[PDB]
Amino acid sequence: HMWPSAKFIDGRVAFSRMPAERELDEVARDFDAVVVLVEDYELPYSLDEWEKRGVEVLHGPIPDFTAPSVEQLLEILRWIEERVREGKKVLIHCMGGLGRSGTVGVAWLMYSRGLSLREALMEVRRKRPGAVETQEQMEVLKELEERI
Ligand code: VN3
Repeated sequence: HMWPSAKFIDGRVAFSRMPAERELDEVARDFDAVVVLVEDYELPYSLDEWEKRGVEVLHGPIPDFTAPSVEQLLEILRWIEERVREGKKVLIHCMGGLGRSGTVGVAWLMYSRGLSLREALMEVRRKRPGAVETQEQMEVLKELEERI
């Protein structure tokens, strides 16, 4: 049994909506690290709630319905990879589990598997229909595709 809102895009990495504080114990049973993409005002609890449960945080705030830069994306991907190499499972989350986190998940499959944007987008949207919500989110993935 695993937290049922985790949408796995490979064996070790998943994306999701925001976990409530009362869900963190269950999340922490399977995930060692979390990439938090919401801005501080969106958090209903301190990010220390993750750390105290043994879940290492990368806070990479992106305003809702906007896109990270390609440079930010590459930083997040290396951080995920570092933890996957240690045998850890990693969760990526935003608020809805669709746009910000879907964008990072697409980027992750491109980076980790060499998938085309099309292939990676199809797989992420099979896990969460509607993932990658805005034009600018699509554009930064095209920009990333050119560079990896
Ligand atoms: O809070 V999300 O960009 O689905």
